[PDB]
Amino acid sequence: QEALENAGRLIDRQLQEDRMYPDLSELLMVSSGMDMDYPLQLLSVPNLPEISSIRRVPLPPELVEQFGHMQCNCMMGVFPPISRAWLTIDSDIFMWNYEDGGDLAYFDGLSETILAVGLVKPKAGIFQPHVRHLLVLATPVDIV
Amino acid sequence: FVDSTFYLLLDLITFFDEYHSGHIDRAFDIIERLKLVPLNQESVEERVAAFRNFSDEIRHNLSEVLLATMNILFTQFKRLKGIEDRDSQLRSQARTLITFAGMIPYRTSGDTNARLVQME
Repeated sequence: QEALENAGRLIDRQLQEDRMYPDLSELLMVSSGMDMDYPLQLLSVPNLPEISSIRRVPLPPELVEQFGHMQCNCMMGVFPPISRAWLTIDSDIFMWNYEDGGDLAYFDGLSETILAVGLVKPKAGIFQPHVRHLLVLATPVDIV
Repeated sequence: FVDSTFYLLLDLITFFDEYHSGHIDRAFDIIERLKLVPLNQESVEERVAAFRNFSDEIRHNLSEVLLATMNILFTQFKRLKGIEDRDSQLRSQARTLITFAGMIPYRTSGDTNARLVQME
């Protein structure tokens, strides 16, 4: 009867309903065939388009310049947590700020070609458990 | 709305405090945060579309926002001595900014003497 309790009850009920919402994937959903709203054309789905392209950022030329000479191997990628991008040419590695681009970091530590790089979480209990992330870099000879 | 412009004015002011008194790098970061000036790509034009929309108070302030950018951008990007040096960024930023300034000079006081700072 009291409005205040009443309102609370309504929200709670609705909250419950929101939580109950059906599971995303079920075999039954598209057992016959998938419903698709599929246009070949960009912005073909006018109102509905799930994604839009907000912006394009080119690799900074300053970064590119230190990638100019690469005999052996190239590779690049984005680190999801960092919101930074990395470029590997031969031995050297660059990390550049997604948002900035001017800001870039360079590894001079590695002597040899860099086979692979990866971002990983630290162990539960080591001296560096505190650090947010670890950067693993593998070259032919060593893993740093 | 009223509060929003208020915060923007404060942000711009903190940018001032740190602009000069060194802290070149910090100034760019803050200016970009303002989301007024195109740091990204040629999105400079979107910055045109969103310009006229701007409230009267900000519309007036932009002149200094530009040129502050081309300054820090200049000084920070003093050609260095003798490795990863991405000069390219903080360079593209000037470019986008200039296109921006190029598009609205008429709707600005009339000092595209960004050019003087721009070159050397």
